[PDB]
Amino acid sequence: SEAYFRVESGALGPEENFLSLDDILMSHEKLPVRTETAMPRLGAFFNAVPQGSKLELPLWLAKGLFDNKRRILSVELPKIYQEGWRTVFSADPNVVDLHKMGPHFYGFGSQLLHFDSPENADISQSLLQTFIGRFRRIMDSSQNAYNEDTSALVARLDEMERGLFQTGQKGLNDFQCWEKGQASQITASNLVQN
Amino acid sequence: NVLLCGDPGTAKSQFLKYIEKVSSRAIFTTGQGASAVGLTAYVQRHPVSREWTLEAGALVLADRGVCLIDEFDKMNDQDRTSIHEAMEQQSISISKAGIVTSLQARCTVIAAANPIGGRYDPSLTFSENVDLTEPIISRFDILCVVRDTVDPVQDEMLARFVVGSHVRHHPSYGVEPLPQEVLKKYIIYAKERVHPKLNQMDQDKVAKMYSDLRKESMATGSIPITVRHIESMIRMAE
Amino acid sequence: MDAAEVEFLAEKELVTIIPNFSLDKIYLIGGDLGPFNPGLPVEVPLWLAINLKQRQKCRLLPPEWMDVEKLEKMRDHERKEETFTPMPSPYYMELTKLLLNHASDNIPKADEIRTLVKDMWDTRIAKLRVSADSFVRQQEAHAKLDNLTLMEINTSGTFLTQALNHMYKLRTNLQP
Amino acid sequence: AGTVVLDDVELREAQRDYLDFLDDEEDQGIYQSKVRELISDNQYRLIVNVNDLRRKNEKRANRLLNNAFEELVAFQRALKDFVASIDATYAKQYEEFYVGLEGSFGSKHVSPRTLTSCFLSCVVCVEGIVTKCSLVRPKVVRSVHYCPATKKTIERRYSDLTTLVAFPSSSVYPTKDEENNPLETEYGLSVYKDHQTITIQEMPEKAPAGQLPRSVDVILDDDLVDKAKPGDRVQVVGTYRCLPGKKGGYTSGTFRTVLIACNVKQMSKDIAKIKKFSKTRSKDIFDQLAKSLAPSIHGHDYVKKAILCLLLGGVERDLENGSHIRGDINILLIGDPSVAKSQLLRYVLCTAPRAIPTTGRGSSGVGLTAAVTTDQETGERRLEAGAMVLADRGVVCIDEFDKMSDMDRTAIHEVMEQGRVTIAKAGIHARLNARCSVLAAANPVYGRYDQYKTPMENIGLQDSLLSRFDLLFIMLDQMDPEQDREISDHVLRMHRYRAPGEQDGDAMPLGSAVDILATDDPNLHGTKMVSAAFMKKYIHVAKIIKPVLTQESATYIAEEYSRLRSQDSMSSDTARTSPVTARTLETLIRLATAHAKARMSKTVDLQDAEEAVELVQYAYFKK
Amino acid sequence: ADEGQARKSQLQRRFKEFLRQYRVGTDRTGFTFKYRDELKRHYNLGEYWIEVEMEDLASFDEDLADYLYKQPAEHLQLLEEAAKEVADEVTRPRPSGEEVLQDIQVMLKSDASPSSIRSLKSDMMSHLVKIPGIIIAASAVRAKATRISIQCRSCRNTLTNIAMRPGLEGYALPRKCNTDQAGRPKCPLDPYFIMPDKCKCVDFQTLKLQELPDAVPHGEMPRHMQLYCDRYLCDKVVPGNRVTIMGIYSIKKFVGVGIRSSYIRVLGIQVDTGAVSPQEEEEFRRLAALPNVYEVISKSIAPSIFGGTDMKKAIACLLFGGSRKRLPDGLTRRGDINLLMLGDPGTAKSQLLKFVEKCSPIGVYTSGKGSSAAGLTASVMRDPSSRNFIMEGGAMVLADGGVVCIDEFDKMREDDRVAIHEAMEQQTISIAKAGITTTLNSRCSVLAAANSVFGRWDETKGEDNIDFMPTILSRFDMIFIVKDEHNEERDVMLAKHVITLHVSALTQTQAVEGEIDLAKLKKFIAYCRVKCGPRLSAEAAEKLKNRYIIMRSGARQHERDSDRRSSIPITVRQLEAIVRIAEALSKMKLQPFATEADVEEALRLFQVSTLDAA
Ligand SMILES: Nc1ncnc2c1ncn2[C@@H]1O[C@H](COP(=O)(O)OP(=O)(O)NP(=O)(O)O)[C@@H](O)[C@H]1O
Ligand SMILES: Nc1ncnc2c1ncn2[C@@H]1O[C@H](COP(=O)(O)OP(=O)(O)NP(=O)(O)O)[C@@H](O)[C@H]1O
Ligand SMILES: Nc1ncnc2c1ncn2[C@@H]1O[C@H](COP(=O)(O)OP(=O)(O)NP(=O)(O)O)[C@@H](O)[C@H]1O
Ligand SMILES: [Mg+2]
Ligand SMILES: [Mg+2]
Ligand SMILES: [Mg+2]
Ligand SMILES: [Zn+2]
Repeated sequence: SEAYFRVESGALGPEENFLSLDDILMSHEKLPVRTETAMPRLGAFFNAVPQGSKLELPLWLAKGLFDNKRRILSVELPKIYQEGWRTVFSADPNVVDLHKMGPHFYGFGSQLLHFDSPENADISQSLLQTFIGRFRRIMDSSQNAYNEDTSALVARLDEMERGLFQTGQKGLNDFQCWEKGQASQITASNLVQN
Repeated sequence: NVLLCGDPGTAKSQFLKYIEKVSSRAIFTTGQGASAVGLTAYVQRHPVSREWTLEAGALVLADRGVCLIDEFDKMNDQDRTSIHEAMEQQSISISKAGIVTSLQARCTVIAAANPIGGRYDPSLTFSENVDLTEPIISRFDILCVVRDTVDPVQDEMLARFVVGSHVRHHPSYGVEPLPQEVLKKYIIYAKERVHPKLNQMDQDKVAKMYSDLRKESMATGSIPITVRHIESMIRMAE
Repeated sequence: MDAAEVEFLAEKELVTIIPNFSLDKIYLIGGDLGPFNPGLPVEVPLWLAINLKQRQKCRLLPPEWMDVEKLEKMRDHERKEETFTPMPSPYYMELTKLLLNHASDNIPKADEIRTLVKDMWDTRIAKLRVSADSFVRQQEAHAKLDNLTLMEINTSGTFLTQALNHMYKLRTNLQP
Repeated sequence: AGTVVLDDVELREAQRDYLDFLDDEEDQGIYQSKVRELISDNQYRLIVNVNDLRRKNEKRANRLLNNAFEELVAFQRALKDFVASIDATYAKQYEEFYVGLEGSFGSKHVSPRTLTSCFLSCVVCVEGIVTKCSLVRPKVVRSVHYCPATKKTIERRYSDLTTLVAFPSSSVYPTKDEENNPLETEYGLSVYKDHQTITIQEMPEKAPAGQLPRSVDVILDDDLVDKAKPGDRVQVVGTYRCLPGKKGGYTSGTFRTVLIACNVKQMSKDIAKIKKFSKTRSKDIFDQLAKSLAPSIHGHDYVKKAILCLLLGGVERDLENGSHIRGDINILLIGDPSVAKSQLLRYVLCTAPRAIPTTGRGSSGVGLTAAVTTDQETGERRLEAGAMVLADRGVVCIDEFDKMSDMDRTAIHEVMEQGRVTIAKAGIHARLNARCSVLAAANPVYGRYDQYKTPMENIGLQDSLLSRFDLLFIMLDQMDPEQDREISDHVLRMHRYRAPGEQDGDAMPLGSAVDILATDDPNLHGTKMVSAAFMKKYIHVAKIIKPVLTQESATYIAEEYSRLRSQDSMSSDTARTSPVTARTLETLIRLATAHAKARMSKTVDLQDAEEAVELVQYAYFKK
Repeated sequence: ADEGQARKSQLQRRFKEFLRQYRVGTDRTGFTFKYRDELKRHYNLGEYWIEVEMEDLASFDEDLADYLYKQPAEHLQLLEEAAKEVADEVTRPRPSGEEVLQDIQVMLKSDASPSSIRSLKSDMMSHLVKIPGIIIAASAVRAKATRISIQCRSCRNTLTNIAMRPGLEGYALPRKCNTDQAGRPKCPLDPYFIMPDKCKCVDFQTLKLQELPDAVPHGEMPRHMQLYCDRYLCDKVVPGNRVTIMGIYSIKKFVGVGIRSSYIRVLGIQVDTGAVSPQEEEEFRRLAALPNVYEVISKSIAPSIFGGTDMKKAIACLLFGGSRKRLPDGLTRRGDINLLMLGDPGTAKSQLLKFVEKCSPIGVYTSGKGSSAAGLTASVMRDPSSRNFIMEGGAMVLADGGVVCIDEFDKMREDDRVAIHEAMEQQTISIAKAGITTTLNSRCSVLAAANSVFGRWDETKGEDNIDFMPTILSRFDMIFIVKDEHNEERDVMLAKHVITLHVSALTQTQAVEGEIDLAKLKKFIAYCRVKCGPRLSAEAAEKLKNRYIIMRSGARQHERDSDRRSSIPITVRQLEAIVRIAEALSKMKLQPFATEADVEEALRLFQVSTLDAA
């Protein structure tokens, strides 16, 4: 009942959760942009940063600086969300490696939609269809890998999918422990290790 | 493992041929007549099908027997260094022509050698007149020196024994020996039907012995003692 | 909700025991029970029945639905139909485990009963898997699961509901 | 053999779907245009993108990839209908119109290792390296015979286990009329098609731990019959089939498996404004390219410049009298242990086109030049190219060059001198082209270079061989603490690097088939060092510039060549690495040409000549 | 007659009831249907195989187990068909795209004691046998037909779904056309041909099982046994693996007259020892977590060897290895650690090699005298089955991913010794021979043992004790020069240790405190290797940089004072060696970053090698 649970990710929603460690780590990942105005003193980090300069900076910073008329900067999509990689996902979602390409693939992609890109519709449909394609294999592997090494199953899953995988594993193990009668015993908590 | 070093005409080769005759699974080889490859193991095209195949050398063929190496100092260094793994680790590891494997070579090596110049010199230690090196010297548990010094009473008794032997074996110490047939039966029974087990050996005695034997070996330089001499003690007791 | 909690609710189901002790009617908060007469049947909740069996104070009778022919008919009907069929108890799996683990001596043909209940469980879990896959593939927003039991739902429902929450947000992320 | 019946209802449904896909008129007209170009270029194979087919009809695409043969014959019949609709005259020139496939194939992307029996009858995309080619031989598909007695022509068409047809076919070559008259073949009226077998091998770097690379046999017909040669890294799209054989009333169920290719793609060498801006904007672009060349190796600036000259190459000259001057530049590195010779060679292997690895003890003369092998298809003996023959118009990187045998280096003499290797073996006495640059790495004798011995005895190689190399660099592990500090700083920075898509604790993965589209999905300074991806394309465009020598730079080179000759005269017999000769002048011309190529100047200027003279001075006059 | 089919039906029913009814557990705890559950989970995972225990089957119904032992080929297909039935009724209904039921491969394992290869005598032909051995060869995976259809060339009369018998047995096509009248022509002599598009094929593999080294009779070479593997048993093992095979001893069925070639059709493989159970996994996390894991590992290295603690620590670093890296420009940096032990005899160098070969997850031992360039790296040879040149892996290829233990390293020829330079640094073997041109992987550590040039170190000689080249010596991360020190108390303690070690051989091999068993440490090394690749922290790198510069200046000044070059050079490879050792120390603890403490310990170990230089 009263176990520890972190703040849940809100990255698929309209805005991410303020206190979510997953959302913070997701928003740290870098996004390509172009500066639409010059920025004095900023050449110390990248003298001024000149106008029209290409940069890759964190998503949190890009969301802070961005506006719908692109005064400070304008945003480019990462290549995995552009039309080339969308087609690879459309081919077969089950063979791609969203741990390499993420590890927060869906959360980062959902947060890109707030930059008013012309291909927001294509991005949204791509994310939804990637999830639909990968659902059955996530379900089967999570609910039927029992008491074995799950690293091969978990390797190519993004963090959202890995969360779902652990949920399925929890259900499987709970029912199996009940069936074997191990759910009856009263046990010392996980803090008993020290 | 045994090394008989010493003078000419001191029956070292006769001892080796006796061990060859009495022992089952005896391999006899001599000096330049042996090779590294022939001693240990050799790879050849199979005679009919022509794939590379590994084949047993003398040390492998003597795996639960005796390998006898006469004229041991007359060998090449490259041939003589081949037997180190078989002498200590009791295996022969070959990595040749796609074959990568280790064969069992659990044999006992009994070697015969001459000192430098063909005459042992009491002015010098064994290490100073043998011409072998420490890694091969230390691999021999028992290390014997046989000398042919003049001693008239012993010469007379030896001459009488030899001439009596030539009389006894014509085509026609005190204690008495066994007949050799009985000895062979006794040997194989003792080797196969009996297995000694060590319960205790009074560790302080042997430990102190080894410690000051190491001290005196470091003092004189006569023979390296390493750690193998301790395990030689256990083997000889068994 | 844990499987142990599902078992806790299954433990409220009524079963018939034959006491070997005499006790007047007892007025429990969740409803009165008894009187307990030696050698006669009396109907009590499953937790009490299992406790009395463990303390050697009664003989448990199988429920009316724990019969091999009835269970074979129900199993074959389940295997033939596409939808979940009505089950003989809303906690049949939990009932089977408790009663057969603690009272196999009292219940004849317990091996056949356990195997048939296992067959029904496997068929219905396969049907539930098909339902989940169809929901996600066809992008449903609602499903009808009339004859599923609580343990059967609880085995897969947390995973399924989390997946559907993510799917809903993914298909509504363009709403503003 | 080879004839199979198909269900006509599904065949017509599939043909309808594919003709709807190809009749692209109302949409962007992509495949209308592509079939127009197929007609215009006198081609008869259309390359279709299954991405486009998935956008238009997803289920038909899935069934295409999982049921390759029947779906492919349906598609080819649809293509014949469409090309007849566009141009009915052109449609009758060819018996059949073929379809190859590109794009992303999902799980069907495989290597020769993962290509298991589960993939039989599927479309598969196999990525690997070509290790064998057979000789192109004709295969009869349709023979016309004239009966002289009866004065009529019969026409028969054939098939085998390789050639599944979906029409009635024979497999016996006739010799008699039904009236038992003899038949005369009409060879001109018969139709034959080219046939070749190749072997695709797994990429060695992707193999598991203890394993040797695996192989798959591929059958190429028609236009694909000479689209890949040994050493090419390729992607082959095709249908994976088994060949059920029989031997005298009996069959072993073991069937060999082949990939009948429908499309072949190279994986090498494949807009101008960025390069033009670079050459005009940069000052001494050669320096920027050279120092950007191998970032993970600190220093060795002149060696990097020389390797850039090797990559760009000189210009090949053929004179009116038949005398010839090579364009290739040959570099030898002699040096102490752990001075990055091997890593420079490995960089050139990783970045140059057709760079062949070789080591002194791992190779032989036969493997260096050419070997007799028997065509497994036929049994006849024939040549199989060695490393230096494969490296033609490329590089061969010979590490551990001092460890090589002299008998092996005899071949290298002919290859470096004349750009060829002559052979007399099998049925053939021939002159193979081996026009390759050589990048050799060696240790001096005694391992470490000795200051108290002359360079010509530190270098264990004979002067006859040393004459072949344009440049000869001595690389010493000087233990200067300043250079040690900056080198160790660079090395520890490299060892602290981690890739972006990788977590802080990750161990390096072993390879797999992570390429899952036939073309690159993601697709000039670094993220002011020049980018590696840009530099590959820049060197590709710069290699073909072919600049001409100019008179003032020629005068400068002549002056400096005579001055270098005088310096050779004044030099002691310990103060030179090599003597100065007419081949030193040729080296100066080649290096100036390479610098001109770096500038993309189209004329060798004094700017180029100065750097060439400086590089030759640095290489030659050291101890 | 059809009474045989009746027998088949009832036996298949009994196998089905075994798979439907077998349970494990007790009524006090609870029951689980073992094989139903495994069938369900494997089918849903897409695995389509199960492994049945002979003792479980015998407990359920001993007659079925006896039938499987005596007549495995006849009854295993009934068991597999019953498994297919149970899989169907356990998984029905299935989602779309999974409607068609799949075949199930039933594998076998048993608790019975195994037989030797030389126990396989003619009395046991076609019986189920269990034998151990080593895989020494493994073919490419190829297709074997399980179902074919054959069509007649004249009338197009077709026979459909002919069952192909498993194993190396083939099939005889009918001599004369089937079921139709003897018309005109009656028959061409082979009327039938196999239809190309209708064949169903499965993966199969051929392997060579060598007799175990300790099973061989004295003086004899180890025997070989051919193995036929099928479906999921393909690529389950590689050469070098120790296995217990369960299979059917059989003749191939398409020197002497009535001679038939025999092989084992493998039905189960138990690798003696790519997966860790979660209990092993969390125990490995615990073992990495405890603070003195380095000391525990070092005490676990060669526990029967007195002393040599720094050498054991360096061997632990070699076992765990550094982290392999690829840099942005494509250049690779070696991760493995190379260690040379060089010096006096009787100092347990060979025992350390023999321990490391057994403790490393991947490990091969070879003598330097008994090896060659081709046999170490890779060899080229023609195959009698097809006249083409093929490659065969040597020691480096067989140990790729592990350790090569080269004993007697000073004894090998120099021309053979220069073969391993590329495989030591670049971790590749470039072959260009007989037309085949390739670059194999040899990512393996070299642990080498050697003696002095004069046997003992003979301390006055100095650099003359070494005949190795600077090129080969610079490729060794650590060069432990080992000298047998004659100290009296050391000798007494060592002798008492050896005597107790010999005495204690009969003590039933009881467990020990404060160390890791070899079988557990092997798995732990494998887990850490596959899981953790560390990096240097910034401050740690600064420490390493400054110490490296100091050591380089010291080495230069020592060589200048001597006016002679030292045999051991101090190079950038030694810098990277220190980096690798620090990363190995961190990998023991599963830490993503190497600290200043790890760098200090690495420098401490390396300064023994620098002592050996200066
Ligand atoms: N103590 C002895 N008793 C009996 N015969 C002896 C004795 N010493 C030597 N001989 C004889 O001397 C002869 C030579 O023996 P042999 O074994 O060849 O000598 P050796 O030790 O091999 N010397 P060498 O071959 O030069 O190393 C044989 O006929 C022996 O019987
Ligand atoms: N100047 C340098 N900068 C960076 N890394 C270097 C440098 N010199 C050597 N190294 C590293 O040292 C290691 C060995 O380099 P290597 O390429 O083998 O040089 P090498 O001279 O060819 N060795 P060898 O074959 O014995 O002569 C590699 O990891 C290199 O990256
Ligand atoms: N410290 C030790 N503790 C236990 N046994 C030891 C020790 N040192 C040596 N031995 C024993 O000495 C014998 C020889 O060991 P070995 O591994 O061959 O040493 P080595 O240095 O390789 N000899 P060598 O091949 O001549 O250099 C074995 O039986 C070891 O058990
Ligand atoms: Mg003699
Ligand atoms: Mg090198
Ligand atoms: Mg040794
Ligand atoms: Zn017929």
